[PDB]
Amino acid sequence: PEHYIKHPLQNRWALWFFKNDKSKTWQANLRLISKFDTVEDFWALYNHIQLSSNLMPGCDYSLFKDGIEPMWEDEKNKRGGRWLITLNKQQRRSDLDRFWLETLLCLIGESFDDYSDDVCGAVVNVRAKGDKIAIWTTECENREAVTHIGRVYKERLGLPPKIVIGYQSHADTATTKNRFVV
Amino acid sequence: RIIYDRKFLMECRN
Ligand SMILES: C[n+]1cn([C@@H]2O[C@H](CNc3c(O)c(=O)c3=O)[C@@H](O)[C@H]2O)c2nc(N)[nH]c(=O)c21
Repeated sequence: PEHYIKHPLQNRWALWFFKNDKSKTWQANLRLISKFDTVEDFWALYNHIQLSSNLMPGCDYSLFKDGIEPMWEDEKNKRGGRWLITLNKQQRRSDLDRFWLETLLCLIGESFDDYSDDVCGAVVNVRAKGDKIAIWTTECENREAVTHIGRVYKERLGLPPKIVIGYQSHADTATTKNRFVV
Repeated sequence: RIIYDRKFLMECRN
């Protein structure tokens, strides 16, 4: 016992890969890679796939809970917001790979206390004019939940108090101003 | 609920 068992995760997590193609729809460009529910199977999948910095510009990694797809159209992704992290050109070297890995550990470790059930997933956008890392929640009306997630999210990544990270609902994103900032 | 620390998750890379 406890010698041969894999350390199990709270939730089952599905990893998605998005690659832009003007010839088809946006939903068809988002494709699934695998699923896992243990700490061992997370490292097995992560250690053989590419780093976010090495990805070709225009591609997204998307980790979400099993049952939620990486799109605003999902039930849990409806209404719910986004804690958005903008990264500049030079940040590509070390900050992108380190912030995204730190984001993954906050998801699967469920370190957000009781407000981890509100957390839907995360997405990193490898873009040529910027890079974007985000955490998705299930409801933007829960100010008690949203503020606590983003505050622990900023402490875990270790940003200086000078930089203020923004939270915006997908209703504003799909049509921008922040609802909460830390 | 199962909670894992950042220190514990790093040690499982091997
Ligand atoms: C996550 N997402 C971004 N888009 C569109 O991507 C377009 C540009 N590419 C992106 C954003 O903007 C993102 O965030 C992202 O990725 C935007 O105009 C969004 O409308 C989307 N469209 C559908 N139908 N479903 C999505 O889940 C979606």
